[PDB]
Amino acid sequence: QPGQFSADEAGAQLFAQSYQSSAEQVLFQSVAASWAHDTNITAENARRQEEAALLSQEFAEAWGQKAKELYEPIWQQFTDPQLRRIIGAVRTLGSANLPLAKRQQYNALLSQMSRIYSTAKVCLPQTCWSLDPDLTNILASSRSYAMLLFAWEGWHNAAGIPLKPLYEDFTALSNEAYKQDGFTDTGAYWRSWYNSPTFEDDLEHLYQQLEPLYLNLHAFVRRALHRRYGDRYINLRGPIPAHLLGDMWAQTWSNIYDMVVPFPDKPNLDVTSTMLQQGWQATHMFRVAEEFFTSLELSPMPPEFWEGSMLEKPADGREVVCHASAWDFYNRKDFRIKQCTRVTMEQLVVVHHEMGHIQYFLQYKDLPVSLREGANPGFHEAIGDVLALSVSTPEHLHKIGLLDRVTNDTESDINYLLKMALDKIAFLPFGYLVDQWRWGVFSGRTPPSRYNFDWWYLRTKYQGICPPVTRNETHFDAGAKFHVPNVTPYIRYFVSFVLQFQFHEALCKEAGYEGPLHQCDIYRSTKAGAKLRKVLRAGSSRPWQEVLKDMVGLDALDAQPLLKYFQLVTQWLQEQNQQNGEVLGWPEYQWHPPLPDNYPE
Ligand SMILES: *[C@@H]1O[C@H](CO)[C@@H](O[C@@H]2O[C@H](CO)[C@@H](O)[C@H](O)[C@H]2NC(C)=O)[C@H](O)[C@H]1NC(C)=O
Ligand SMILES: *[C@@H]1O[C@H](CO[C@@H]2O[C@@H](C)[C@@H](O)[C@@H](O)[C@@H]2O)[C@@H](O)[C@H](O)[C@H]1NC(C)=O
Ligand SMILES: [Ca+2]
Ligand SMILES: [Cl-]
Ligand SMILES: [Zn+2]
Repeated sequence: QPGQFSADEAGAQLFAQSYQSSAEQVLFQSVAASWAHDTNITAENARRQEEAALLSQEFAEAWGQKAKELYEPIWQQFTDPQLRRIIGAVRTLGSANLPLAKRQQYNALLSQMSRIYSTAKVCLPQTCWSLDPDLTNILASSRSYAMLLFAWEGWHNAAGIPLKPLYEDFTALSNEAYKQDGFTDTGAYWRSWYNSPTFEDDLEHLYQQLEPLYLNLHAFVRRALHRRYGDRYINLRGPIPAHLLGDMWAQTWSNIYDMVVPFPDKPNLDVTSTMLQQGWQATHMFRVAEEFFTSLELSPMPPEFWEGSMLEKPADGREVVCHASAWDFYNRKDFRIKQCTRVTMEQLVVVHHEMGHIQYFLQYKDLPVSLREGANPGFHEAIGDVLALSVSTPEHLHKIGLLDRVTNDTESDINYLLKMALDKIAFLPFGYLVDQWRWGVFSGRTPPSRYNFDWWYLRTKYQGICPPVTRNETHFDAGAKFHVPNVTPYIRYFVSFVLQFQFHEALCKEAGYEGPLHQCDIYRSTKAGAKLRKVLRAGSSRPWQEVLKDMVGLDALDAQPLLKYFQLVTQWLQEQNQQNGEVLGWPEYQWHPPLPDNYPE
């Protein structure tokens, strides 16, 4: 239960300490119980994950209503701006304002929407495929239009449809809750984490500068799809069917790199085989990564990291979650990683990314728990990726003894950037739109009667894609993407994509590097590390604009560092598109591809 504190700013400082102190114990339980589950999926452990979660709601309610009984009408016009937000957070009760039975209704909807997603199956005319790895693989590897069309249509129908009636009731209750906290809708509350009165306009001006890069990549890749699939399925002036980009959601188009290779005569960069020959196992891949940070004079992994982490899939027939993730137990003691690591090149990069999340934790663990977060929701993924921007370059792989010779031809530099663009450039329109759709549902502009209409309106407006089958309003294609039924903000991922290349430009300049930006490697740069150490140890204890300015010199998001990065492959794509007489964009916006002859037979 909460304590007894005064109703002024000087006593608020006391209400924080006791609150921050008790939050450790409660926060630690919620992370410890999820760990005992995600590394050992048993029903009994899943039931402990819920008890620890409900125990957190009780803590946030009790300490939130207390905060609201004391300082509610006098915390806004406060002295210390750090306290202005700490108590501002505590007073926000979200679902605790709802009546008791609805609070139950709110949670049950979260529980059912997540489960409905994980257990959605695509059964055949016979056995049934699942999202991971069955359907994911098909969408990446298969090159039969009719096949890809079956996985795409089957999954969206399976996952989307049953989620719509639940999502409506969730939106209705999510908004009732956060209005009692002073917000027009949940969206306004989400968007308030960035403290930017012109946030949505700043995001549109960002993408307006980025759109030329995607329209070029769009046409270039659309021509590649025209050769493989023909004219009956690829309109050179219309949208691209949404199942021919190697990804279920077209987020990234990296699994169709074998179709768009600028120069296939040059060898693909893949040091995976070399790693196996030198005897690298998972544990060594992390020791290598740990050394990347210590070269920057950053913190090494503490003993608890090695003791507790899960660096390999367990051998004792334990059901685990294999997706790589980094865990902060909010006790300044236990930091771990759970990853079914595999001795591959991509995994080596992933291990550095996930270790960035750790280095972040370690650097700000001396702050109050409320400030053990990134500067804004889009920082963690920006720190993990900016590191991977150095570790993925052949320059670095050569220095850690994984690439004997470093080629210098520009043709190979175009293949590297193109492979990058299929991840960093193709995702921008998607990371931008996902929350735009939710912002519309939360505000009301997108009532349940127009879930799929506004969904595909955005998908066609930004990604330049279209459904390969006809869709009406019984379908809820927005729910077929994990982050929707699981209620996970998405605009942060569009932000980190912009942020990282800002972090990269700065860290490379600080390291003294000169030359093509994509060939930069901050490895063994102690001046680059000190710059990171400033950002990482700040957490959220300062405005993210300040931190970014101290690090990058600019107090806002700027897409120019990203454009400068892809400067070479951008010009090369404009030349290819003009030699082909391409039409950037999709003027024939009403176009949809016909069904394959006698489908799905
Ligand atoms: C995975 O979770 C299960 C619980 O669902 C663990 O099984 C328990 O383990 C403790 C520790 O030895 C025993 O005292 C309990 O009797 C076990 N309960 C059941 C129902 O078997 C299991 O140990 C966990 N995995 C690992 C590797 O410890
Ligand atoms: C909505 O769609 C349902 C599924 O049928 C598929 O979509 C329609 C639009 C056609 O393209 C059809 O060839 C597809 O197989 C229909 O069963 C339903 O009647 C449609 N209309 C509604 C729900 O009002
Ligand atoms: Ca991801
Ligand atoms: Cl966010
Ligand atoms: Zn990450």
